[PDB]
Amino acid sequence: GSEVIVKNLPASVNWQALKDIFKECGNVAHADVELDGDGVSTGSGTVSFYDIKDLHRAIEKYNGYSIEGNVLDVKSKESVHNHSDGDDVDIPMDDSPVN
Repeated sequence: GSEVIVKNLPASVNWQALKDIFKECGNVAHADVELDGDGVSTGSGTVSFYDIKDLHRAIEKYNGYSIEGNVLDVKSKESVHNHSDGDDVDIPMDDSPVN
């Protein structure tokens, strides 16, 4: 897993303000947004983090906070590794006395 995505900021907040939501720590990484075909923006956008070391710290700090928009909510690209090997069955099982 790597990077984060913000999913509740409205089109009133945009890339150069989105930067400051994380650049307030006295450093900068990188971020972006993807406009609709009418040119109207989203607020909802992608953040490329400093490193995974500070991502997990920032994830608990800014999820539920608000800056130039709504309450903001934060997600990540996650991973897939769980498999399926035949982990369940559909047959009876018991032991009764008999001679």
